[PDB]
Amino acid sequence: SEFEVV
Amino acid sequence: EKIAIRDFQVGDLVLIILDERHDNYVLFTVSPTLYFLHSESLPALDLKPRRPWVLGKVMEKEYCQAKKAQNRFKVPLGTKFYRVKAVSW
Repeated sequence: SEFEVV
Repeated sequence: EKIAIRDFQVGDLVLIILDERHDNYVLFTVSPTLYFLHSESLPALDLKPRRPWVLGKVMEKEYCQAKKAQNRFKVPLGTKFYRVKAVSW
């Protein structure tokens, strides 16, 4: 949950 | 032996360098956008989680946004960055 694909 | 330095594409020869500030390997670039080496690629390049740099070929790229201020990339909340899988050249 530190980052997500955009 | 000629390297790409921005706008990286699958197939590009790139220089992968240790970025101490962000505690990760990144692609060497003239852009302020960060291209982090995906952790999955460390074994293939004989790197560990030190060799200051290695040449590689870009195999895959994904565009990401930091959703948390505390993150593995040491980037501010909201930063957009890439994670790149690479293999040795």
